[PDB]
Amino acid sequence: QEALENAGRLIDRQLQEDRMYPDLSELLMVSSGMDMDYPLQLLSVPNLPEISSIRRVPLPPELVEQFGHMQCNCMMGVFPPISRAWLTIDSDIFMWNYEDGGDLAYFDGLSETILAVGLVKPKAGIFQPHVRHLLVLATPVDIV
Amino acid sequence: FVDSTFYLLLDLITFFDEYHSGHIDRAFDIIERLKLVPLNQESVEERVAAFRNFSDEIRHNLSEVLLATMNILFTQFKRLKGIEDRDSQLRSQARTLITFAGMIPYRTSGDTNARLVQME
Repeated sequence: QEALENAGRLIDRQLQEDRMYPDLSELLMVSSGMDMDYPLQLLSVPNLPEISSIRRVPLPPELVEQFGHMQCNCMMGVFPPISRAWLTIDSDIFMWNYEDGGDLAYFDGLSETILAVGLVKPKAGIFQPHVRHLLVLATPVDIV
Repeated sequence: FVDSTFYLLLDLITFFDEYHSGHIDRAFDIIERLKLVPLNQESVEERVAAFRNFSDEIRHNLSEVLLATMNILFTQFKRLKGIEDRDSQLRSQARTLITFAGMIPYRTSGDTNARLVQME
């Protein structure tokens, strides 16, 4: 009867309903065939388009310049947590700020070609458990 | 709305405090945060579309926002001595900014003497 309790009850009920919402994937959903709203054309789905392209950022030329000479191997990628991008040419590695681009970091530590790089979480209990992330870099000879 | 412009004015002011008194790098970061000036790509034009929309108070302030950018951008990007040096960024930023300034000079006081700072 009291409005205040009443309102609370309504929200709670609705909250419950929101939580109950059906599971995303079920075999039954598209057992016959998938419903698709599929246009070949960009912005073909006018109102509905799930994604839009907000912006394009080119690799900074300053970064590119230190990638100019690469005999052996190239590779690049984005680190999801960092919101930074990395470029590997031969031995050297660059990390550049997604948002900035001017800001870039360079590894001079590695002597040899860099086979692979990866971002990983630290162990539960080591001296560096505190650090947010670890950067693993593998070259032919060593893993740093 | 009223509060929003208020915060923007404060942000711009903190940018001032740190602009000069060194802290070149910090100034760019803050200016970009303002989301007024195109740091990204040629999105400079979107910055045109969103310009006229701007409230009267900000519309007036932009002149200094530009040129502050081309300054820090200049000084920070003093050609260095003798490795990863991405000069390219903080360079593209000037470019986008200039296109921006190029598009609205008429709707600005009339000092595209960004050019003087721009070159050397």
